[PDB]
Amino acid sequence: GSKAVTRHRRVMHFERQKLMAVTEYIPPKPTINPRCLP
Amino acid sequence: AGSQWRLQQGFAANPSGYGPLTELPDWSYADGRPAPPMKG
Amino acid sequence: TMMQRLHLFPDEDIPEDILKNLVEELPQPRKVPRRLDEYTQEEIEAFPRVWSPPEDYRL
Amino acid sequence: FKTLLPVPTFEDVAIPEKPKLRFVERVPLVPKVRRERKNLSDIRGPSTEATEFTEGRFAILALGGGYLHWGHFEMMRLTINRSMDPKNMFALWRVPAPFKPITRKGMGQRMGGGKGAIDHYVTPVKAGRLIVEMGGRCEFKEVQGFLDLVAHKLPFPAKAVSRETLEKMRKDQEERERNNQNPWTFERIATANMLGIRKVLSPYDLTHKGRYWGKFYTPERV
Amino acid sequence: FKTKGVLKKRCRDCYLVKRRGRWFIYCKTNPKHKQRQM
Amino acid sequence: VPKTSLGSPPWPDIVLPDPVEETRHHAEVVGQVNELIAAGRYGRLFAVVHF
Amino acid sequence: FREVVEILDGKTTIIEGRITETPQESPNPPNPTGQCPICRWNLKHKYNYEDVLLLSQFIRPHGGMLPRRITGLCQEEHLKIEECVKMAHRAGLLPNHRPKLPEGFVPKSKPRLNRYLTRWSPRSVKPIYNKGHRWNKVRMPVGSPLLKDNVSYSGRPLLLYH
Amino acid sequence: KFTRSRIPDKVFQPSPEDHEKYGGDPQYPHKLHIVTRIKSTKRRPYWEKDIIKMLGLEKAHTPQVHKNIPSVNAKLKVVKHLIRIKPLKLPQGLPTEEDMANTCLKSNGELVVRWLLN
Amino acid sequence: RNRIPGRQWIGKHRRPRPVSAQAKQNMIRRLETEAENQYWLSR
RNA sequence: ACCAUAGUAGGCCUAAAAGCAGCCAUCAAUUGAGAAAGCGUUAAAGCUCAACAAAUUCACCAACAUAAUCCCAAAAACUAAU
RNA sequence: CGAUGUUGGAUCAGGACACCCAAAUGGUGCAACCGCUAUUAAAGGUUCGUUUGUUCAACGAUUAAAGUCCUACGUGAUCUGAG
Ligand SMILES: [Mg+2]
Ligand SMILES: [Mg+2]
Ligand SMILES: [Mg+2]
Ligand SMILES: [Mg+2]
Ligand SMILES: [Mg+2]
Ligand SMILES: [Mg+2]
Ligand SMILES: [Mg+2]
Ligand SMILES: [Mg+2]
Ligand SMILES: [Mg+2]
Ligand SMILES: [Mg+2]
Ligand SMILES: [Mg+2]
Ligand SMILES: [Mg+2]
Ligand SMILES: [Mg+2]
Ligand SMILES: [Mg+2]
Ligand SMILES: [Mg+2]
Ligand SMILES: [Mg+2]
Ligand SMILES: [Mg+2]
Ligand SMILES: [Mg+2]
Ligand SMILES: [Mg+2]
Ligand SMILES: [Mg+2]
Ligand SMILES: [Zn+2]
Ligand SMILES: [Zn+2]
Repeated sequence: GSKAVTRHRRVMHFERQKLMAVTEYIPPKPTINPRCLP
Repeated sequence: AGSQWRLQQGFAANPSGYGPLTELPDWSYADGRPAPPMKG
Repeated sequence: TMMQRLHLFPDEDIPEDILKNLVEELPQPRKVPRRLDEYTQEEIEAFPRVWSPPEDYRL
Repeated sequence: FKTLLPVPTFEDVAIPEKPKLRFVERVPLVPKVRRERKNLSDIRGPSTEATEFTEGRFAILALGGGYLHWGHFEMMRLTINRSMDPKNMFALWRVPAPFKPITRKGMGQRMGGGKGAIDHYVTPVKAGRLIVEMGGRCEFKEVQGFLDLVAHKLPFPAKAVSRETLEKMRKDQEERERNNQNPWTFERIATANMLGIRKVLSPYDLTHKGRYWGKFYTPERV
Repeated sequence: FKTKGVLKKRCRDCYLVKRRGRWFIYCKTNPKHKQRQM
Repeated sequence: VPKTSLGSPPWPDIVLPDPVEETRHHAEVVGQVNELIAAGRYGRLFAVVHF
Repeated sequence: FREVVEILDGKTTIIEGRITETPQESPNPPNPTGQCPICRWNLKHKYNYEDVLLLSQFIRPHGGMLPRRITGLCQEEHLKIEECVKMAHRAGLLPNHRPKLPEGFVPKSKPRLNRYLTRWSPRSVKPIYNKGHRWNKVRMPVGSPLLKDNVSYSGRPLLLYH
Repeated sequence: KFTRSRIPDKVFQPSPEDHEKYGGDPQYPHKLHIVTRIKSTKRRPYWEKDIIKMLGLEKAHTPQVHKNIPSVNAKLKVVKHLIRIKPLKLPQGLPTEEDMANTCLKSNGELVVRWLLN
Repeated sequence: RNRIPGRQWIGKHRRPRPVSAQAKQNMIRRLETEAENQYWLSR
């Protein structure tokens, strides 16, 4: 049993890792790239 | 498999669910008289 | 047992006793890409020129 | 030929007396005789105090939690004093003197037997808390240049930010969190107890919103 | 040559080149400035 | 029209017959099968039966 | 196209520039409103190392790359096309775009190993003797990461490390 | 300490687009819930086990009909992560006493009164 | 060569087993189902 | 890439402080150059930056070795996948 | 704990490189020789004696070198019993 705050990054539970992966940020991607757009 | 397609079409997820493959009597006498009903 | 049934040859030099047994040839799983010189001139001309190089530039 | 631009002029900035950092004590004048339990709540979670500029225009922003002791204080003080301009720049502390005691046991002692002996004192710092705030009639490039070394030498990750930089990063974070595409978010799932995830999660996660894990803070996790 | 994790130019004549899969700070005026990214 | 590796899908294009022609062909096929059944030119029959 | 001609006649060197006729762009692009050449010809997220006819349009006869300020491509497509040209050259495409060395073609070496979708240089990668276990595995990179945005008709992501 | 989870009332405030997305009537709420237990109660708290027991969902993948009252809605909210809930649909109306033996429940969420006529 | 200290899924240093796309899709499906449930449990 | 001239060694202490151990002022000439932002001399001298005149792709941070019997399924960037 | 025989040595050594030599190089406050560091490379070697049971330790003579470790700080169904 480790403490709540540790130095070794405290590897998370598998369910928490899945939750983090699902809740990862998704930037809005436009249909057409505006750089070379008119 | 193919459960989502059956669910969209309205059939049961399993072909054994309330389909004609199970509700109908699976056999009958050669004379045409009805067979005894199934326990299931 | 199934490895003993396998025959591997570095090149297209197969003994006749093995050649006489072949039935069919399986298709290649990967399509070999063409080289630039292997493309026909009609296809090269059909493919459009995307950009126009300036005349003043030197290659 | 290049176009000239007006140089920002600092006329409303007055340098106070003793612009250099004040000397700090490893042990306070009144030592704590009673040993205290090492609470980790003073590090876990975002910082509540010293989160905004008071009089300066630049600061050392900590992106994680940690402990700052007399060695770190001396390093920061000496570096800032030797790399600052006393005539045009001034600095100020944002963290207090080391007060939380740390107990240690000598090598060869088996587990138990009571609490150890107070070895040194440390100051807890949370993520988002300023450490040193500087001001003056100077630009942002040189202060960032000579404060990045201090930020790197700090235990927790840190940056040499300004008012404009802090505003820019906070606005970018808000914009990202409001234009995030996936309908599922950590805060929403934690609040709604979706999938029964409260069993795996912690009560502090409802406030941390998945941005804080232990003492580590990830600003890119919305 | 000095093997380092971070390479920085010690003068204006040092140039950074990617060779053999690594980064190299090469200096001709001061040969002591030869740095190799590990 | 430019022709690249990813310009076209990597599968041959499929063209389906017109619905009217398909219905007529199906009618012809079912009529032929019905004529075969009536003439009794089938020797042996197998059946998949649920029981 | 400009060519430099040098003439030697009795301790006299004459250096001259000669301008030749050059091909022009096709009259009808599918998207004339696009500023970028590829982005206006609708070849974005379409080309690859296999498409040699597009990669050969703007490259030096010795296999060198062409400046973006002269080509006109956007930065991302310029980098992607540079990667594709490097991959094709390493794989063995563009056989006629190599320098002509009369002295070096006689001493033949070991036969060129067939390769494709090569990311790094052949002479700069050390073999992986450890290869890693299941959880920590040193995967072998294949293809350029700049081509991960190409259209996938099957829909499966392109494995860039295997 | 891991205890019961309070669910704020903001979660159960439907958006205008939710009705169109889920095929619900914005004006009149449905009358009966069809609940089906998807996940197991193992590795789940004992209070959730007791709720699933008192809701009559012991057998998984077997639909059960319940009222649309807040008294049962509270328990459904408590164990909402283990069940699928659908609105009961009656295209042919409530079955009478003469059609009790000829009824059926289609998987789409509707109750057919006349099933397998001859 | 590469050993996992302690037990495989207990100690401070655990197996670095990552999350898969199948797991992500399953979690998304479960979240959608629960969102529909909590919508139906609103009125 | 492109070049670097003028009051002037600005005024004080110091054997010397000439942009450069230090302190105070920080003006003014040529369209165009700071009593000088880095090297260098005991002090100089001398070598670079920014200022004009010549063009003008983009250019802020981010890369990090290792143990012992023998590495460890093989492999695969596109035929349609809620 | 219904036994995993416990230090040093004798014999045999296996392996790692965080290399002592032997090999190829870079920088040096590298003019040359002696030197100081930095990289790669482990197919091969890494002495003989006095005192101490000694591992260590100090000393004598050399060598191109008398390297650091793991191996139940290797090896007692191979040995030695000084502690
Ligand atoms: Mg615990
Ligand atoms: Mg740090
Ligand atoms: Mg183990
Ligand atoms: Mg473990
Ligand atoms: Mg003037
Ligand atoms: Mg200049
Ligand atoms: Mg090393
Ligand atoms: Mg024992
Ligand atoms: Mg025993
Ligand atoms: Mg025994
Ligand atoms: Mg040996
Ligand atoms: Mg080595
Ligand atoms: Mg040597
Ligand atoms: Mg050896
Ligand atoms: Mg030991
Ligand atoms: Mg032993
Ligand atoms: Mg022994
Ligand atoms: Mg014996
Ligand atoms: Mg033995
Ligand atoms: Mg004895
Ligand atoms: Zn240099
Ligand atoms: Zn473009």
